[PDB]
Amino acid sequence: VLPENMKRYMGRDAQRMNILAGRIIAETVRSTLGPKGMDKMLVDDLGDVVVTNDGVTILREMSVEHPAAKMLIEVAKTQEKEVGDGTTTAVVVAGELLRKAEELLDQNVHPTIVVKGYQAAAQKAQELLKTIACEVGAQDKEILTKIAMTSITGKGAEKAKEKLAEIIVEAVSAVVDDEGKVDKDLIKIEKKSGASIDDTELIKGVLVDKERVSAQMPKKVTDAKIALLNCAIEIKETETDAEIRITDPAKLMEFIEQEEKMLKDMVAEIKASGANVLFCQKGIDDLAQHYLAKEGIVAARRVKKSDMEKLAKATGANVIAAIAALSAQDLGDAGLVEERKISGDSMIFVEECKHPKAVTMLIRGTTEHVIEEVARAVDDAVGVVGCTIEDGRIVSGGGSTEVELSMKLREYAEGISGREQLAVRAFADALEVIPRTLAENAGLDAIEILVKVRAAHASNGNKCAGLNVFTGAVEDMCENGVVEPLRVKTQAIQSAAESTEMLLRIDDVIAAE
Amino acid sequence: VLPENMKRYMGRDAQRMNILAGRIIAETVRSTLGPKGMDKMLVDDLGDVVVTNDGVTILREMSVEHPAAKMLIEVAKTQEKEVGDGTTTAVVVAGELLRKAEELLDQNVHPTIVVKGYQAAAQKAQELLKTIACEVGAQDKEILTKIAMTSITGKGAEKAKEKLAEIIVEAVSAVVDDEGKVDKDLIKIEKKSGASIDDTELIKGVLVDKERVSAQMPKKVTDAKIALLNCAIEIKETETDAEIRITDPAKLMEFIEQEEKMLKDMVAEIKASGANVLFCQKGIDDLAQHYLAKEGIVAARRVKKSDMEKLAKATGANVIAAIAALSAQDLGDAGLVEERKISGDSMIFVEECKHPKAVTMLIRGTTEHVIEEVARAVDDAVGVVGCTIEDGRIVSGGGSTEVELSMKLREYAEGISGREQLAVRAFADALEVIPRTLAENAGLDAIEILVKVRAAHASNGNKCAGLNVFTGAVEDMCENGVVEPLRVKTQAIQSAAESTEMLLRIDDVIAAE
Amino acid sequence: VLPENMKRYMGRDAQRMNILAGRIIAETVRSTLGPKGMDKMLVDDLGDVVVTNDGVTILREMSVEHPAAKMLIEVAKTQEKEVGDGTTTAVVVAGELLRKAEELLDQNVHPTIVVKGYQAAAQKAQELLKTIACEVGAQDKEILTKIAMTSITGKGAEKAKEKLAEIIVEAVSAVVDDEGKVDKDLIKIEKKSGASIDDTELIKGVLVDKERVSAQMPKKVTDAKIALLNCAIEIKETETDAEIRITDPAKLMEFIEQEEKMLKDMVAEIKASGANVLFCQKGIDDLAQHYLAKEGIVAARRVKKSDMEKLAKATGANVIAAIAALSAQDLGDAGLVEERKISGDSMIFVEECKHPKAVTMLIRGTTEHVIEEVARAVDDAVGVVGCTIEDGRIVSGGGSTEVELSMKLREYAEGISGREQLAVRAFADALEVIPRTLAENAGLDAIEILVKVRAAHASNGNKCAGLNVFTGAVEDMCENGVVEPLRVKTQAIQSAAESTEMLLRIDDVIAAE
Repeated sequence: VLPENMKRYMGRDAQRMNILAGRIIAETVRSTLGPKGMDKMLVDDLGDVVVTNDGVTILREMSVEHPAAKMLIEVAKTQEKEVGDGTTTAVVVAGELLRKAEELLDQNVHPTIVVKGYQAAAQKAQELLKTIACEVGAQDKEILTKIAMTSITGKGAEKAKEKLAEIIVEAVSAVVDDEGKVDKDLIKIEKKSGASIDDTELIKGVLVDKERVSAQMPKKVTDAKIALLNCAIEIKETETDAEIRITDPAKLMEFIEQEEKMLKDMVAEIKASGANVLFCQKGIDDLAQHYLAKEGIVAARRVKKSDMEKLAKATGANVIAAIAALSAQDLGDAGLVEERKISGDSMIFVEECKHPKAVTMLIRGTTEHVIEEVARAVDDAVGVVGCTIEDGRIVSGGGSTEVELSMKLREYAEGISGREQLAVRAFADALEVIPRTLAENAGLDAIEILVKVRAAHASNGNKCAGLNVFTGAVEDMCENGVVEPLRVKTQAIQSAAESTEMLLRIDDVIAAE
Repeated sequence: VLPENMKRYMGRDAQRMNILAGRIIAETVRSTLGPKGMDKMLVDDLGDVVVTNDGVTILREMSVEHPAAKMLIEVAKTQEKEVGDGTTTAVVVAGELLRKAEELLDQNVHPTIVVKGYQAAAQKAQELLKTIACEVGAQDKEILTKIAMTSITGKGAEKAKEKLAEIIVEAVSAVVDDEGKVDKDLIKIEKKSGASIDDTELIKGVLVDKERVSAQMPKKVTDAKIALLNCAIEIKETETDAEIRITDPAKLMEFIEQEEKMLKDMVAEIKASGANVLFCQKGIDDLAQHYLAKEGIVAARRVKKSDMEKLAKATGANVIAAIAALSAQDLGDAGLVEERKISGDSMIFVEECKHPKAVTMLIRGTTEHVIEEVARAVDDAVGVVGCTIEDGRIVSGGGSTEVELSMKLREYAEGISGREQLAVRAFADALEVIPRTLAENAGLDAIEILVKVRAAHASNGNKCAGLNVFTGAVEDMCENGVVEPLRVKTQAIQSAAESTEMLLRIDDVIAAE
Repeated sequence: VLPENMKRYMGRDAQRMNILAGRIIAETVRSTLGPKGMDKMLVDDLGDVVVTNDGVTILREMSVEHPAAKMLIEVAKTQEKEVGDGTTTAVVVAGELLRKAEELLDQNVHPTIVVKGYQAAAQKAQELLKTIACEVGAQDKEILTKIAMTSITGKGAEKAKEKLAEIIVEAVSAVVDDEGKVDKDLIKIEKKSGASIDDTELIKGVLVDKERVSAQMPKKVTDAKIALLNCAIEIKETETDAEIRITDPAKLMEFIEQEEKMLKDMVAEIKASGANVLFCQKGIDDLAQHYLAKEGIVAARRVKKSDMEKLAKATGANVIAAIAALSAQDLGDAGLVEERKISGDSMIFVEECKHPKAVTMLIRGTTEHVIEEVARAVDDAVGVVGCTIEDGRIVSGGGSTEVELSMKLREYAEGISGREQLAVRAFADALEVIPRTLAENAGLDAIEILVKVRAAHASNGNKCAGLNVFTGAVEDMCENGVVEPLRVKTQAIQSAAESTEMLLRIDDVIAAE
């Protein structure tokens, strides 16, 4: 039926390839997992080299061939959107679930039983998460600083995790306003080499990598009245086709000066609005740039649409199409707009906004690749710090959660019985990959910690356990401020369990040669 | 250092290939395991087609590439020599041990710990076997018939397992003499199509697929005096170079008649010995064949050296080089030597030997391939029936043994502790492959029987358990006569554990392209 | 000057390739080093698979391309002859010396200084060995059992190291006679599957894998008179060209019977000597085999020349060319010669020799590959047990020696000074590879043991230190019976230092494409 040459996997072969696909992805990505995790080095078809530890970046950029591997990628993507961090974690636990699932298929457990047990065990795991979830203050400084901190760790950015935690919890607190909803779009992540990581700083307004179009323009404007134009500041040309037909030597002069007169009048209208700081999405003619400078109006052209929107939200400026439409009521306010050299590069700092709904975080560091990792790192910090405000539940790290779920899911399996219990038993045992892989990357004895952590967890609790990879022994994660948003763990279990079970539900793969 | 093109495996890759090699062999051969096991169909490079269920035959004949797969073959070979049957069983348990071992390597269990745990667990398994070994009569009719029977089952020969069991225990009892030592060389396995399997029968003497060299020779000789010659019955030619030089017309006639006279005298000497049944390893000249017939001496030429030896042991005939050396004291005795047509083919039945140390079992059946399987089947029956006389311990089948060993080795693991315990735990769990694979080939629910058999075994015992694949439920193997020689199980554990551990001790494979 | 296509290395490139050659050999072989060392799996061009841990076997069999790698092989070969064991050790320490030497070349240490420092440091290392050498009884039961034991360990044979140690020290004690000189040729290493390793046993005489040429021959002969013939027992043919020319019908009969008469007379002469056990290097005619059997003479033909020599030394039999030359004074004595089935195979046990100068050790085990490793293992045990009798100095294991030499060679370097000191410093540090690689294969913390062992060694001494890989901690090697012959260590340092320095003295390699 299929074209000669087309390749197909079926039954245990479809499952063999599918398990290997997700298992290989997890096998390669799991080496990034944890504070002591390492980095991957991806080289594009053009030669572009990227160094990262983020599971999503790794999966998005790398060249994947296996269809099942392409499905797991979506799990990491939903993690990126919902929480930001834990992207690797979601893949790893999914891969181990698939590792155990293949054994169950080899154990002659009917495909419908495996997916039944996993659906059941994941439904209980969801309840268990909601049962161990620890209520914290949605905007509590302290717990926010701990959430922010734990995300930062295991990255090059952890060198200043104290400063960076403070920066992020302040940014997300500013832009969220009420309690609440957090939108990552409200916090811009800008990076410019120079200084160190500790010098990274939040600007309560908008920082753009633009410059003032004329050397004559003031270098600093206080009590700034920001205007947002989308049209280009040039001699507007009619929509309907039109041409001028000059037939008098006097008119040759009139029209050339009339062009200059229009553009001058356009500038006069910009000034008439009360605007003195101007961001144009499109270009600005050199003639207009001069007259703008002489009216004491500072301006920047070719402004990114994304920047135009961040300016609107921060300053309260209204995005205006036509210059004629400008008015004082459409202008936004900023305390100070100043052009500064950052690593030599000219950038505009629009700061001290009255009530900014959008803020900009400027990342500093010794090298492009340092600020590159940090810019990625804090994106995730914003994610998880946003999670805690919307969903005021957090849970302890160090693999203590999955240990709680392992114990209760083993008890759950006993209640289930039949052949279905084996699927639940394997699901429970699979959750142990977390403390096990953390230890492998940490260089700790997996067997020792698994005995000591499991026993110590079960007796002492969840708010008094977990593995500390930093000292290489069971400790108190909660006391040590090692906590992550509930969303991280529940979204990991959610996306992983459904996509993992989906892969296990696939019995037939039809792919081109 | 190595020639460009030569392939090498190292570390976990050497282990990956080695595990896959033994695992694939076991994965393909395990479908033969048990009474409900199937057959493989091996086609040689010349086109020769062989159908078998014997692990050894399968491994010897098939074209193996992996070095590790070539090592496991030796395990099956030592099983063939020592017990005959259980050849598949030895491979299967080894493959599962390797399956578990790879997981332990993936579990970051140091290669020296895995091989330590297996060496330890196998040492305990040996003690446990010696502890569950059931003392039976070395020559007890009943237990011998049960040993013989259980070996026969799962083969095409099981159709007459009652007749065949009786045949083998009688053959091995005859040739063993005292208590005792059994040598498979004493029981010839002859096969000739025709009749059915129930018609298979033991001849207390030697049956050879030979005929009387002359039509004039008696077709039956009673109170037979058997002579065994190795030299050819022709005009003996001197060792030193010699030629006759005839120079008289009288001498031309003298020498031609002198050749006939010598050969006639040679026959006269054969007769002089008192011999009347003659087996010559080499050829017999047509002239001698006639004079032999006229002296009432029956004879067969070109007799296989192996047949010449079986004749010596059975009849008590002495193997004589030269005809001149023949005497009455060198002759053996047989009650009757008769030439019979078996499936039309002329065969010689040398039967009713006084005290035969060698007997011949003639296998009957509807087709060449039927008697082919039966001839293989009873070879194994001789093996295991010989085991019970030398080593008067037997054990129950149905996987009950390995269940006993699994439980006690799990308890053993607890005493061991550390990381070494995991290796012992995996070794114990690996022993469960037996009842699990028996069930797969039987089409039984693996999960159900594993719960019911393990619990029922632990409570009721070993002489009151095991799985009966014939009704598809836990039963009493011992009461049902489902027992095998201790040697089967201990030799399986012995060769498998050492070769399995040896494979696990290999960290580096260097193979040509 | 050289043919276009021929490849050449020169200067630091000749050194680069040479270091890599020896370094790669050492890098691959070092994983065999120590009690917890692993095995390599070598596959020949024909498919022949060999599994071994012996450095010599590995190097001899594998396909080496690098000329420098071919030189190191000789180091392992001289170790095999002189001591037997420590073959890997000699290569490993040489590779590390080359590893350090390359750094010194990179450190701009003139090639003549590197080889000067190594020659100097090795000369001191030789003195240091002679200074720590511990005087023991050349034939002391106890220390011999410890030498024998330590060689056995780290191999599959260690399972019965107690029995095997006793066997070897008894064999070498028997054949050595006076004090003394040991020749490995006096101890035959025979192997036959069946039983276990503990069942391995020494026969004070000669065990050959031969059988009695006639079934009529006695199966056991007491107070045996052994004859050793090299000529074949057939109708001797003259050296000068000769042929018989028969021209009478009476002569046709005379010569044929004269051939039988000669061969009969030949046998009569064998009997006349008083011989009743006969080993013929060449063949025996069937006619002679019979007459031998009737004279009560047991015989075996086609006897290996090597066996003929071991028989001469054991029984005191004199190797005789011609049968006519046999006499009572040329016969050897054995208490009993008996034909036994070992794993079914017919073998002849010539035992209870009066004063045997040659003995045979029969190795037992569960499989061919088990007795294969054991046969290799005990060859080395004979080597090292022979070393202790000739050279009555031994030294403690666990890397304690090289630790003593490291400390004193560092002090030596300080006295040397200049740039030459760096070569001596690197030589001293290179000797640390031993405890370091032992630990890697044992899975021990290299850094921890190196601090604790070095300090504990320096304070407590050499007869109270070393690393015990079996408990994974510094212990007392000497008290624990972990000692090896001085020869092992001094021959390792000798061959390694000279061949290592030789490689470092080579600056130019000219090899075919």
